[PDB]
Amino acid sequence: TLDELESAPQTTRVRADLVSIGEKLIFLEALEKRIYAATNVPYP
Amino acid sequence: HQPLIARDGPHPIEQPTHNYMTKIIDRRALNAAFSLATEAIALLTGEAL
Repeated sequence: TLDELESAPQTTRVRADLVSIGEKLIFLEALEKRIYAATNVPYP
Repeated sequence: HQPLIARDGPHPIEQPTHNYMTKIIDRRALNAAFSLATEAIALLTGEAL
């Protein structure tokens, strides 16, 4: 009943945004055009 | 064709929707005035040559 995860690295390049704040790189995206575009769903 | 995201309860489940649109051509025309004179016919035809 005890089981452990198996993970494999398969890296791909992804268009994204990187912001340097302080001492660590911080990710920043907005999620309007990618997800929730033209649905009936409110943006939480 | 509308994309969907999947929610939980209690508020209900949505189905995929589709839309079919028809638009009619709107039609117009234009005008221009070229008009010649009296002698200029006979000067092109050859009466006064």
